[PDB]
Order: sequence, then C-alpha cells, then structure tokens
Amino acid sequence: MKTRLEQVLERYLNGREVAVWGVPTRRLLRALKPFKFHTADRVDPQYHYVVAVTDDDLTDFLSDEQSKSFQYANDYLTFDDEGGELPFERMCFNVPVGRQTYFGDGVVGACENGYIKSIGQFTSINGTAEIHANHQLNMTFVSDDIQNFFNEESMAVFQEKLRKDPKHPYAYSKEPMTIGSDVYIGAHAFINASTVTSIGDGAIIGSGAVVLENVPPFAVVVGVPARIKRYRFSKEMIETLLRVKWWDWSIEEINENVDALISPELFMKKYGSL
Amino acid sequence: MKTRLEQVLERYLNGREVAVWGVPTRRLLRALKPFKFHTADRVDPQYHYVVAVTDDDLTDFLSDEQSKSFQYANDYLTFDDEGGELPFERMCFNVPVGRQTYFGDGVVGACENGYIKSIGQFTSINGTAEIHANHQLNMTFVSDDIQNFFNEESMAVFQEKLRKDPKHPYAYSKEPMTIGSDVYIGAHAFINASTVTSIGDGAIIGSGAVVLENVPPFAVVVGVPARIKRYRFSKEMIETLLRVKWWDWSIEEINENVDALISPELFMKKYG
Amino acid sequence: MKTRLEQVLERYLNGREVAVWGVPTRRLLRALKPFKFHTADRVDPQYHYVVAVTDDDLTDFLSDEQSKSFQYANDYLTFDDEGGELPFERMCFNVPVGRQTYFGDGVVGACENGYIKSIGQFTSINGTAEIHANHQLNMTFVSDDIQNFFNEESMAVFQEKLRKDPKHPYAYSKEPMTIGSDVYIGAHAFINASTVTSIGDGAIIGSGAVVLENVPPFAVVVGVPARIKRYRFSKEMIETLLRVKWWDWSIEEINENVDALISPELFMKKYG
Ligand SMILES: CC(=O)SCCNC(=O)CCNC(=O)[C@H](O)C(C)(C)COP(=O)(O)OP(=O)(O)OC[C@H]1O[C@@H](n2cnc3c(N)ncnc32)[C@H](O)[C@@H]1OP(=O)(O)O
Ligand SMILES: CC(=O)SCCNC(=O)CCNC(=O)[C@H](O)C(C)(C)COP(=O)(O)OP(=O)(O)OC[C@H]1O[C@@H](n2cnc3c(N)ncnc32)[C@H](O)[C@@H]1OP(=O)(O)O
Ligand SMILES: CC(=O)SCCNC(=O)CCNC(=O)[C@H](O)C(C)(C)COP(=O)(O)OP(=O)(O)OC[C@H]1O[C@@H](n2cnc3c(N)ncnc32)[C@H](O)[C@@H]1OP(=O)(O)O
Repeated sequence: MKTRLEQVLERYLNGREVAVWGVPTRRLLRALKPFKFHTADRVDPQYHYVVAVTDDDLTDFLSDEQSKSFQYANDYLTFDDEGGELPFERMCFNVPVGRQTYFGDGVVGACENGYIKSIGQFTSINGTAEIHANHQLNMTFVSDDIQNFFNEESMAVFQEKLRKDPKHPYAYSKEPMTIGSDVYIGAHAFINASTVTSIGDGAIIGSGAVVLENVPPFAVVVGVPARIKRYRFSKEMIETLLRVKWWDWSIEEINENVDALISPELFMKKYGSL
Repeated sequence: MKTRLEQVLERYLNGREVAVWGVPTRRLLRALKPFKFHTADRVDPQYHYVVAVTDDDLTDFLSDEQSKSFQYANDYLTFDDEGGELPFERMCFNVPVGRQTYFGDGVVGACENGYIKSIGQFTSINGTAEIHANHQLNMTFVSDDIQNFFNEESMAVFQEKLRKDPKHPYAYSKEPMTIGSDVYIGAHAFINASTVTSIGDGAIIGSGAVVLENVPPFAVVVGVPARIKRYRFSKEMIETLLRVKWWDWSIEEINENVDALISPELFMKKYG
Repeated sequence: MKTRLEQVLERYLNGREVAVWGVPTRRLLRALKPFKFHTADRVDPQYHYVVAVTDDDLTDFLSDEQSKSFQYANDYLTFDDEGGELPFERMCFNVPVGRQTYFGDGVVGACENGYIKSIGQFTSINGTAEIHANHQLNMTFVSDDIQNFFNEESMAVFQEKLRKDPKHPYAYSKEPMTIGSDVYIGAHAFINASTVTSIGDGAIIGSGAVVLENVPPFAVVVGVPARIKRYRFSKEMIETLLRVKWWDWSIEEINENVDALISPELFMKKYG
C-alpha cells in the first residue's frame, strides 16, 4: 500500500532529489526505496524535494530561511502526517479520501483495519477521534487475544461463528462505514465500527460523543451515548444540498459561487425551487 | 523489577543475537547491555531475535518478507509496548499480569504508581484508557506540584494529612485495585484509583465511561459517570463461571473446550 | 518567542556545557546553536547541564547513577516537554504560565493557536485535556480547509462574515480565555474556546467533562456537558481566597504559612 508521501512524491517529485529533514525511520526508508534521497543541508526547490520526517521536523523546516521558496505538497511534505489534507483525492491504506479532508491516527488505523469504506471531501476530523469495533458479546469470553491460543481447528470454529454473529463483532459481515463530505467530528469522539455504516454528509459529531448508530445527513449529535440534538438546516434545505452537492464543484465553481456557500439563505433561494 | 522485554529475552532469546529493527534509544541500549545486539539487516529466527523499537518499526518489520518465519514473543517483540500482551504471566512494575492481557501507557503508569494490585488473564484494555487517583479535596489547595516548594517540615505535615484523608487522595490508605480476568475496557475510559478497588471478572467497561465505583463480576457499565447497564449472564451462570474459572485453563484444555467457550448454553450444560 | 528550554538555559545554564541525553533532533540542534553542547557521556552538575530530548530519555537519565546529584530545571530538563512545570513564571508561545503549572500537548497547541490568555499558578491539567474552538455554524459549509481553495476575493468575504459572527468561530472577536490558579482539570476533559473566556481560580473540572461556558471560581463541574455539582468552599471563604491570593505568595511565605494552606479553617480564621 502506497503511503501518503509516496502518492505525493509520485505526483510532484519530477526528477528532483528527496531531501530528508530529520532523522529517518525504517518506514520512511521503505517508502523512499524507488527514489534517490539524502540528508537535507542546503536545499533548492528546483533540485530538491524536502520530506520532513515528523511534524516537529516540519516546523523546524518552516522556521528556516530556505523554506521561503517551497510550496506545500508541490515541494515539501511531512512523512508522519498520513491524515494530513491534500487538495486532491488520495488513498489512505486503499481507503479513498476526498480533497481538503484531514484526520488523526485513530482514523488512519481504522482505514488499515478495514473499518472505513470512504471518507468524503471537506471533512474535518479531530486528531483524537477514535473508531473501533466491538468484540464478540454473546460468547462465554469477551477477550480477543485468547485466539492466539486457538489451534487451526478452534480458530476455524471461532471464525465461523464470528461471521454469523448478527451484531458484527470486529465489523464482520457488514459494509465498511462511509464518512460523508462536509463532516465535522470533535475531540475524543468515538464511532463504533460494529454498529455504524454511515456518517451522513454535513453531519456534526460533538466533542466526547459516543456514536453507536448511523448519523443522518446534517444532524448534530452529542452525548454519551450520542443523540441528535438538532439538524443544521430544515428538512427542505437538506434535500437541496444532497441534490446540489457543492462538495463536488470544481475550484473554479467554488469561487464563482462563494456567495451561495457563505450564505445558506441565498443558497436556498437559488437552488431550492431553482 | 524488570522490563517486559527483559522477561521475554530471559525466556526466549536462547543464545541468539538481538536484531534491533529501528533507531535504538538510550533506554533500549541500557536494557540490551546484558545481551548481544546489533542493527537488524538480514535476520533468521535460528540466529536472531528481532526487537522492534517502536510499533511503527514493528509494522515495517511485519511488512518485510523476512518476518514470515518469526513468531510473536518467541522470536520478536516491540520495545515500546510495556502493556503489550504476552503468552505467559508477566510482571509490570511488580504487578502480576495474566496471559494474553494488554493495556496502554495510561495503565502502565498506574502499575508504576502503585495503583494496581493485579491484572487477570485474557483482559483487553484499550490503549487510551486512563487510571488516576484524586488530588486532595479537604485542603485549601488542590495542587500537587506545590509540594516541589515544600521543605521537609512542610512536606511532613502535608504527607500526614494525606494519609488520614478518608477519600484516599493519591490512593493513600487503601488497597490497590484488582482487575479481573476476561475484562474488557473501552476507549477513553477512566477508572478512579481513589474510589475503586475491584473490577470483577468478566466486567465490561464501555467507551468514555467514568468509573467511580467497584464493578461487580460480569457487569456492563457505561456513561459519565458509569452505571450498571446489565450483566452478561444469568446469576447461576455467573456463579458457575466463578467456580470453573476457565481463564486458568491450560492452552490445550482451552482448545478442547472451544465449543463451550463459544456457546454459553453449552458451557452450562457441561459445567453447570 | 522562546522555547521552554531557552528560558531555562538563560536562567540556570551559567556558563556550563549542555550535555544532550538522547538522539538529538533538528529542532533541538537549532535551539542549542547559541550554546556549546555535546552528546552526554560522563556528566557533572558543576560543569554540565543535561538536556534529555524525550521523556523516554529522561527516564533513562534519572535511572542512571550520574543523575542523583542533578536538580530538576536547575541542572536538567526535557526538551520534549513544553507543558512541563517550572519553578518560575514562564511563557508558552507568549502565554504567561504560573509556577508549578503543567499541561499536555492539547493545551500547548491552544497556546500556539491564541486560544489562551494566561494560566495561573499551581494549576494541574491532565495531559489528555483538549482546548479547541468551533468552526462556523451560520454558513452552508462547516469545513475550514475549503478556504485553501478560496481565491483572494472569496477569502475576503469569508473572513468578513467570520469576524461579525456572535458565536465566535475559531475564537474570532472574543477575548482569549483566562485559566486561573489552583485549578484542576481531569482526563479527556474538553473546553470550548469559542464560548469560554474564564476558568476561575480554584475550579475543578472533572474527568470527561465537556465545558461549554465559564466556570466560576472554586466550582466543581462534571458531565457531558459540564454542570456545576458543588463549590469547594463557602461563599465567604471563596471571597477571602480571591482577596488573599496565596497562589502569588513567595516560596518562603508558602512554607511559613503551610498550616493555613493545609487547614481551610485555620486559613479563614487567620485571613477571613
Ligand atoms: C477537525 C478538528 O480538529 S475539531 C478540533 C476540536 N474542536 C472541537 O472538538 C469542537 C467541538 N464542538 C462542539 O462540541 C460544538 O458544541 C458543536 C459542533 C456541537 C457545536 O455547538 P453549538 O450548537 O454552538 O453548541 P450550543 O450550546 O448551541 O449547542 C446547543 C446545545 O448543544 C449542547 N452541546 C453542544 N456540544 C455538546 C457536546 N459536545 N456534548 C454535549 N452537549 C453539547 C449544548 O450543551 C446545548 O445544550 P442545551 O441548550 O441543550 O441544554
Ligand atoms: C480492548 C479493546 O480492544 S478496546 C477497542 C476499542 N473499542 C471500544 O472502545 C468499543 C467499546 N465498546 C463499547 O463501549 C460497547 O458499545 C459495549 C461493549 C458496551 C457494547 O454493549 P452492547 O451490548 O452492544 O450494547 P448494545 O448496543 O445493545 O446497546 C446497549 C445500550 O448501551 C448503550 N451503550 C453501549 N455502549 C455505550 C457506551 N459506550 N456509552 C454509553 N452507552 C453505551 C447503548 O446505547 C444501548 O443503550 P440502551 O440499551 O439504553 O438503548
Ligand atoms: C493531571 C491530572 O489532572 S490527573 C487525571 C487523572 N484523574 C482524574 O482525572 C480524576 C478527576 N477527578 C474526578 O473526576 C473527581 O470525581 C472530582 C475531583 C472531579 C470530584 O470527585 P468528588 O468531589 O470526590 O465527588 P464524589 O465521587 O462524591 O462524587 C460527587 C458527585 O460528583 C459525581 N462525579 C464525580 N466525578 C465525576 C465525573 N468525573 N464525571 C461526572 N460526574 C462525576 C459523582 O457521581 C457524584 O454524583 P452524586 O452527587 O450524584 O453522587
């Protein structure tokens, strides 16, 4: 699976040399195998692409005088920023992620675990939000690591009944969840991958919320457990957004219609009854 | 006291070389001095025991075609994983921990602070769960780091009132808490070491739960603060489980009883 | 803006060589350029100031025999610790922070973002507490990173509506929040920078609490969202504390009056 950095280095390296700003790691070396690289000393964006290893390597770079001429993504990137935004679609462990969407390591691990089908565009997920699935709940044991003691036949028995379990432990026998576009998810939020298949477009998940069921489009959910406090817009307004899908507009189209995006009232007058 | 890695190496190294997968740190080099170690390049389990420094290094190692012949614990381990599961009973800062039981740094720190008496077998604690004790609440101040300014005279009367406080600030004057076997603790959960002395066997603690009270065996508790939602099993089943104690079974009898472990109804017909 | 380390070295280094304990990073090498430094081998507090890079490095250092003659802050410090306590008033991204006050990376970021005006003395903030502001809620979109696509003119009208917004998205058009002295903030707590301007002196914010409005002095708030459960003291006691301000006492005054700090009744009798 290509990392975020590999996907960008593909796009933008264009025959340049990779300049590693920071102490390299094993994961970074494996990612830099197809490319030629050296430690960063003097760097010129015309000959070098700067890879900061950690986020603290990046702010050291950005506080250096040579960062003056480097553009984000085009000329530099952070390796330890797998959830960082990009202005184009990318793949996070083969999970599609739309433009201008970012998240933290709890969501990265969820993509790796297969819990996520897709993440949409213009979606903002706090770095401490978490997504996990339930263990089996209708067996004599609740442990998962006990399966490290199962031989092949016991494991087979065990896997057979996990797949028939209608509560979807470890997200078995359910569709991976789709996180919509223009979604907001707050700090320390939790989403149960065993019971959630959908976070609708425009949904807001407040800080500390424990999400155990699907979140309808443009609903605001808070609490432990999370419940709908309100919707961002009227039911007539939501139907309109889901039809227009401004999050699919081009960059040109976004700027030319910024008004309708800044003013929900004007959006409704223009696109409601067309 | 001995770190998790040292207990594993003493048991499984078997005269091999330690092959370090990742950038070695000061703490790792100190723990590796009694042994022979080198940076990992080409490794074979007949001659090398692979130690991944960070969990980032481990996933890179498991991505290497060389890792296929390496079995967990017996042939490789992560150093930045003091709470990671082991197939044998271990110690975590003088705290007994059962087989196939894992937890995060929040719980490792709790063992180091003396908050935990023991942790059972086959217990699953999410990495973000926290265990902490309360600051003092019967004083003019709640700060703890103000004591960095206390001389020994002030330190003495401060320590004095703490240990008499019936609300057990910093878990003073109370027994450390036992965490049972087959326990599940969810993400961002919190357990108050001032007020909790037992998490019973089989208890489930939900994500985001704030646990201020002992949790009975096989109770499911959720919420802020945590309340008992339901129990996993009937009363008679719970008694049977507390008598049978399948979590003390050997590896073979766990496999022999996989049908009873999978189906609670078959468990009762057999053992009830 | 000076890092925490820079502020400590300026105050305590006193012509000694900086001895680096751990793998040095790019950020650290830059911070150490105005000073003479080398990798730590053998160290003597008479001639060396030890800088541990990570908290892991510091654990190794304090377990080494060479450390037992070293005093915290005066002779050693961790570089990976901008939220760590200091015995003197410091700045964190030009936010004033009182003595013996500590917090985690979530609060360091809030200082960097401009969400915090000041943090008082002897205040204890758990490492998993978080402080953030709201996105705009009066527009068709909630995203913030859409503005990366806004051309020059679209950016202008976007920022103009942000500034006139009474719910203060991104903490616009509001005062940064003041966190008081003798404050306690628990694990996984959250404070909303868009609606909160004051955490009063002596306030207690429980574990898991979601704080959406101002916390009065010496109030105890818990829950999701946080609600006032009780106050630490009587109203007249609270007014006396806010007038006396023991948290600004000198070190000598704290030790001389330790019995009043340990006994609330003695405090009220002496200062009420
Ligand atoms: C992408 C990133 O990195 S995000 C960075 C970190 N930022 C955050 O976590 C911000 C989280 N924001 C929130 O939680 C906000 O409250 C949001 C998104 C729900 C917006 O709140 P707004 O509605 O202003 O809140 P306002 O108080 O009107 O809300 C009204 C009701 O919702 C409740 N509410 C709001 N948030 C929560 C919450 N997180 N938990 C419980 N209740 C909440 C309020 O208490 C209030 O209840 P009351 O009138 O019902 O008694
Ligand atoms: C060690 C690790 O691997 S941790 C990995 C990280 N994973 C997690 O943290 C997931 C944690 N999981 C949980 O918290 C689960 O939801 C568990 C185990 C309690 C689930 O219990 P279940 O039996 O599925 O409950 P089921 O969904 O029917 O719902 C029961 C009730 O509990 C509520 N509930 C479930 N979990 C929570 C929770 N975490 N907080 C509040 N309420 C909860 C449900 O809303 C429902 O309420 P109701 O019955 O009042 O309507
Ligand atoms: C760096 C650090 O700060 S270390 C962090 C690790 N430790 C923590 O975060 C522990 C934080 N401490 C707490 O949460 C404590 O409960 C405190 C200090 C906030 C208050 O505890 P106390 O004053 O002893 O309250 P005591 O348990 O009687 O409970 C009083 C009421 O508050 C409620 N309560 C206590 N804690 C919480 C909580 N965390 N969340 C919601 N309610 C709570 C109790 O349920 C009780 O309710 P009741 O009146 O209905 O019975």
